[PDB]
Amino acid sequence: SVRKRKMNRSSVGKATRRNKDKQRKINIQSNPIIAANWDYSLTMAQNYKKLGLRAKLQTPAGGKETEVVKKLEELASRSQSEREEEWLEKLYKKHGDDYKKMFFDKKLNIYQQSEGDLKRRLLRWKKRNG
Amino acid sequence: VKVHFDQAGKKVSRRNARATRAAKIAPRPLDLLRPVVRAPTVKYNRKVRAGRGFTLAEVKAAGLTAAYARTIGIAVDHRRQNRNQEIFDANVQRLKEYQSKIIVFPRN
Amino acid sequence: NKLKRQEIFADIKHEKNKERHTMRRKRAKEERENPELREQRLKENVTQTIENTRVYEDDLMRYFNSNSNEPPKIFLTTNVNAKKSAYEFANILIEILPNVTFVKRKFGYKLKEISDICIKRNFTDIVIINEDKKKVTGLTFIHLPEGPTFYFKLSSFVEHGRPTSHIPELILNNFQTRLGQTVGRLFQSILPQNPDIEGRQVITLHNQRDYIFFRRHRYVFKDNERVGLQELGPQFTLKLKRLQRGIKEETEWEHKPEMDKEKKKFY
Amino acid sequence: SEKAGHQTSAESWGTGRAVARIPRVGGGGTGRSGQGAFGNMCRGGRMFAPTKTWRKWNVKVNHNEKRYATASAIAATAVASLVLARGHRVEKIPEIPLVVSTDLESIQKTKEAVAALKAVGAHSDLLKVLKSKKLRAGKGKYRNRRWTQRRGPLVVYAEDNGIVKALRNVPGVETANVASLNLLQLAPGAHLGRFVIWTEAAFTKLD
Amino acid sequence: AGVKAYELRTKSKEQLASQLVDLKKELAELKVQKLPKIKTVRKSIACVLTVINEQQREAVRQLYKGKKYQPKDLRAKKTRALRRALTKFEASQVTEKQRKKQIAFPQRKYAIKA
Amino acid sequence: AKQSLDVSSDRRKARKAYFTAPSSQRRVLLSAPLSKELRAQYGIKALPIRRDDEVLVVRGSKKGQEGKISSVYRLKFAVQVDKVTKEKVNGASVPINLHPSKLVITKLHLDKDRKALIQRKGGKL
RNA sequence: AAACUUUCAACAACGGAUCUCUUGGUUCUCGCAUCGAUGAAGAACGCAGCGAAAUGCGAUACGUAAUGUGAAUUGCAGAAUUCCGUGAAUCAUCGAAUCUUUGAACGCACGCGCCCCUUGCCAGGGGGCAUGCCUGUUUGAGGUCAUU
RNA sequence: CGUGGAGGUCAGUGACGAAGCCUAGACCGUAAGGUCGGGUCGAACGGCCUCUAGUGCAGAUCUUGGUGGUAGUAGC
RNA sequence: AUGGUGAA
RNA sequence: GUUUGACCUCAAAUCAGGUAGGAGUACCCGCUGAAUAUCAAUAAGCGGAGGAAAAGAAACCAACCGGGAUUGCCUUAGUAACGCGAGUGAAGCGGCAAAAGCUCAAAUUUGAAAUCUGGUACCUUCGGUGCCCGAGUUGUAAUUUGGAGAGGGCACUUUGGGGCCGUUCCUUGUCUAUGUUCCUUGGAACAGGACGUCAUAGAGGGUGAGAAUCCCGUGUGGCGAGGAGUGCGGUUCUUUGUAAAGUGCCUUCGAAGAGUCGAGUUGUUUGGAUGCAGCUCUAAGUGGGUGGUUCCAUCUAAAGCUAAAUAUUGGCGAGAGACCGAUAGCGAACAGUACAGUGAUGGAAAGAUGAAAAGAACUUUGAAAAGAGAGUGAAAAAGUACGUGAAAUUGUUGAAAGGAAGGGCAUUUGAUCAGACAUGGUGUUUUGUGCCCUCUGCUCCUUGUGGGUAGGGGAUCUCGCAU
Repeated sequence: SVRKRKMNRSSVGKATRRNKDKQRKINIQSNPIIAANWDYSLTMAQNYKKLGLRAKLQTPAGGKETEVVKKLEELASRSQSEREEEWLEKLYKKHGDDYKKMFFDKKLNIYQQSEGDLKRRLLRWKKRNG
Repeated sequence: VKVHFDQAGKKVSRRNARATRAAKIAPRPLDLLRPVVRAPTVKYNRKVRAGRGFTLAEVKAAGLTAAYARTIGIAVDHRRQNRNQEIFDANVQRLKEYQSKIIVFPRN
Repeated sequence: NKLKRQEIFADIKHEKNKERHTMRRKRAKEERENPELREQRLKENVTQTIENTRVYEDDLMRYFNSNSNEPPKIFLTTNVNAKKSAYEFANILIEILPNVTFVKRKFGYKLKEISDICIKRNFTDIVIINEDKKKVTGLTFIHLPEGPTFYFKLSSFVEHGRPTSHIPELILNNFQTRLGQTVGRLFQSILPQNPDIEGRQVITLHNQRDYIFFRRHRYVFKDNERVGLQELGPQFTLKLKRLQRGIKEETEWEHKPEMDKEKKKFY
Repeated sequence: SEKAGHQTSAESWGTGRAVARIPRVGGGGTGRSGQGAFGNMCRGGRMFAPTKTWRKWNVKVNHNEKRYATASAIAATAVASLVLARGHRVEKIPEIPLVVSTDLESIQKTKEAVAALKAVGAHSDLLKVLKSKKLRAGKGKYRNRRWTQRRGPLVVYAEDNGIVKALRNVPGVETANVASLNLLQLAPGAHLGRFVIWTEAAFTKLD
Repeated sequence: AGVKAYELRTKSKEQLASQLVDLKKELAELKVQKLPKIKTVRKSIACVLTVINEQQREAVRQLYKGKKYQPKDLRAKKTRALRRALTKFEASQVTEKQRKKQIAFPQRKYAIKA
Repeated sequence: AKQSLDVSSDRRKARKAYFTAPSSQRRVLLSAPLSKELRAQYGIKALPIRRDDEVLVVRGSKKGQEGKISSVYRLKFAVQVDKVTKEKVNGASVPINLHPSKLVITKLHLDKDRKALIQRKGGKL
């Protein structure tokens, strides 16, 4: 093409980019355990078999736990606001454990919380504080 | 007139793309678990084949939800109904095996 | 671009030639009125010829060469399996050498045997012509006592006057170098040493760089103190080779193809 | 190029001008005008039967026939006379087929692999290679086919430990796996009887 | 040879203008003769002008420091198509519902062996 | 054999690159091996040549001649050595063009950049 | 006979046919998306000491700004260099400037107007004033409703 | 029989001269052609089994390039 | 036939 | 009110913040479009985008024990179907490549338009905050998109943001082996032989002719410098707010794209009878669309977004060819240049000197062409008309022959070319030797009708050689 010949003749120079080799090489970037054990010399399927993992869940087309223990071991590696705490304390003082009476408190139960929610919050407060 | 000189090139590109996906998706197997399917067209009904995704009923019977199942690598298809007990049982067993074989890392 | 290069230089050469011609004409015209300036310019401009750029015992003569006290008998033969051309050249050898005896090659008498037989017969020198094709290519000369010998390559052999019976006069040129004068002495002792000037016969050897030209001419003088000459038949050029210094032992100057690169010293 | 030759405006003059009816470029002044165009016989014209890209390049071969050819090539290596007729200097091999210990596969340095090959008897073939290296004859000199040389010994291994890399640099020597056993390498030029060196582990795995 | 830019960086506007005027006068004087010094003075003039322009541009940037909608001259020259193609923040914008869904069921990392 | 997929062994491409290589690359191209005596001293095989570097002639008709270099003709890929000159018919003396690859450096010219390069290339001083 | 017509060996002219090669063309394969009012492609005029083509550049004009290399460039003259050094190359990278008149071409047109400002009635000096449409600010005019 | 290219083989040929060209030189064959003797030339080419094709010219009022009689003529 | 060129 | 305000509408400003043309065009999308069936939804023309575009998660395919986004390939298949004539020609299923689902309209946040654009001052600046201005109520946020979903109650489960270093990617510099040893030739050794060394480096190029070891380079690793990002592992500050979601159960409710579907007619496409398109009319909500023997099977159109496998003769950057070789290959290896045309357009010819110019110093004849000497140079049978120089054709020397010549059979004469460094073989007779006689040894296999190699003694000796 005309533009290609002009660029070749121009003294600006080509913006050379060499990345063919980088297409073959891909570094694992989603797990630290695999990276230490992964071997780039082998293929994806071979690497998965070496690690002890499945690279395909469906019957693959065409013909065909020393590391998983680390993954399993890797598996073994909220409170109440101050205003919420004060509101809970007020109701607890005014009604104690009388959940039914606490429900009908018009001027302390500003939000009509259910008996279950009130008792759960009070139990959480008691466990956290007493 | 198109000649598939790139056949080898296309295969190499597909392999490189799969390797890149594995590098990004190293922990996972690159595939979503698919259910067993019986085909229509009696000429092929004898053949059992993989489907798109498990039905909502199968996912419920497997002890997990579709929203949670998708995040674990289970294909969910809400369009397919269920009219065969054997296929439903096979899909449930496959899902149970998948759940018993999968390992999930903590989010912490 | 070929066209640009050809056109540019074509015009350049024309202008250069024009300038050279104009300068030469002006210089000649101005020198006509100033003759001394021409002499000064000629003195300041040397032609730098190849000749001008050259890059820098009585017992021996008697012992390794013939002398007038005894005429030298020269043994003439030919290499084995010789043919008509060799005998034709031997005819000229007889016509030019003083005392020659021709003997057919016996094909098996070693060089030592030939030398012994020649000593038995009191021969003085051995000359043998060698051929490869139907042409003479080389010539050799060996002296019997102490075995000083020389080997010469032959080229440009060409067959117009008829030489007389008189012995041609011997003249040598350009043998200043020590090696050259050895070949000059060989020629002076192999060719007749008794001039018979009457009959105006002359034989000349003329070396320029490495080749020696042998020719015969008749010379006649005129009142203008100049001598004219006419070709007396054969043309001959020779090239010295192998300078054995013995019958076949202890070569001293044998030429090598690797030489001649210097372009000078004219061995 | 398909567009080659078509990049010219020319039309036939028909008759009456007492000239060839081949179409000629119009216009004037340039000089190309009046010259033949579109003709295979014309200078700079459209070559007859241009080579198209959809010509057949690969040949389908039955898998069974391919295996038969590979088996025949492998068998041919067992005959010393057949291998000798192939041009390999196997006159000094201690045994045929040549069987070597598996430790050969573990060699990492070419200096040791070449010494082992020389000691076992392959020295003659290695000398034959690197000697017949001659410059390419014909126009191939400047098509990346500049140099050519005779094939060297073939090494067959069951597992790769470094021998494939150690032997790649020594000219003539080639390494292949028992599973592959390339026919193009076993019988280069369609000529059977290549000098092949096998490891005892590879010898067992051949069965 | 000639003036050095690293020396002219610290010169003031008035000093740079005086140097430029002197160099222009020298060039005008040399033009009458018609001589590599002409090239040196020409290069010095260009260097002084470039230094002055650089100082002026940084001053303009300083006066427009931090405030929105700076002059288009100082704006990025990347390309016409990159001023469009909504910036990173706009592209990353996500509805609250999608964020809630992602938080509730984030994509998990897992392997299938046991 | 070459294993990298980013490097091409094409004769045409290499020839084009060599002839069209810029002066910066030609500097690397015009390398000259060091003398065996100098190799032991600096522990380096070859270094780029420069003006003041002293070199020895190992090939060509001028074999055995030595002298201080005077110019590095990068455009012509040739270098000039002092006292190595031709004699024209008119008496004018023209330096003979020599290739650095056919010459051996006998005495290097030491500068700060050359000293840094020597250390960079594993040498010693 | 000489002269002259014709066949052939040698010598002396055309042309580059044969042989060798190429910073070329063509074809196959692979990575990526990269023009423009913050002024695209294209055209005209100028710039190197000497200049045909090509390339580069825009009155900062075969370049200016910045980093790497470390001692050049070269057809000729010319420069130097403190060259143990913030430093030369027509070197490489290239993110900072300049970027003549046209050209989507953009003040009005088929010559030629206005805001601005300035250093000295009047002028040098510096940037803009083209048409379609989106959001916001300013002004002006006109239909409904209110006006105890 | 011959040519462009490719796989194989001659541990082939070659600056002590490969290819091409010339040659009132010779040998071989019924021939496509091969080989050797001598001159210019300079750097690549060939003996043989296969594969491959833009593979072999006496003309197509055939294409490019080159040169003769016409003719030192018509004519200027 | 498609798209353009100049021409009263 | 013989007035003053709310808006709505319409104009203007050298207003502030913005975008649009056009270029390129191989591929993509739409319109149009030739030379009643065929070239043909081609050629040409116009408009609109990107690295891909379009399409895309069914008013689907099927009548089966059913499959479940779109896209590309094989298969289906040259079959069904049609024009039954030449001919055109599908699609489901099946296998493969790659897989991801979502967002609005629809039912009250009304116990708080909770939403958003712009101006202003800061900071940690592809943005955040305090304030103001304006849009919004003729609806801006959250909650729901049929897989249902929403208000409540019962046992429970869960949770994010910003910096730092590493990690990965892009740009880019650098380190990382061995002869120039000897001999022959050559102008030059990069040619042959001998002696050597490295090889995860014998791919390639340059160096006075074919170079691993002369250089640049290549194999593998190390050391750096400048940018991207949160694909993630540590590191550090924060959360909070009676905040937002999920699981199972009980309870009360529970919306769905109209000048749209559809029929009629007229133009158009299909091998499909479908679809596209001017216009009269114009549909229903346990409703509507697609298919068959009483209807049974499957979805919910008249809104939109979405990477992947898919095309690619343009652009940038790379790896290669059983490709062509200056009359080939792109028209152009030194050109879209010279040149022709008022114009749209057409459009060429041309590569190589020599290692290097060492490009003929200098003398000499010519107004000028270039000659003769002279020299450089491996060569001038390489002199810038330069790597090599055949025919057609032209001039000279020589031979021959003479209103023609050309070829075949056989031969004379003239000229001229080849025409064995063949110099042997046999039996006999002296002399000196060894591998020959004898004595004494060493060494390789296997084992054998052998091979190789030594130290003492002679001419029983022709076993061979030389005389």
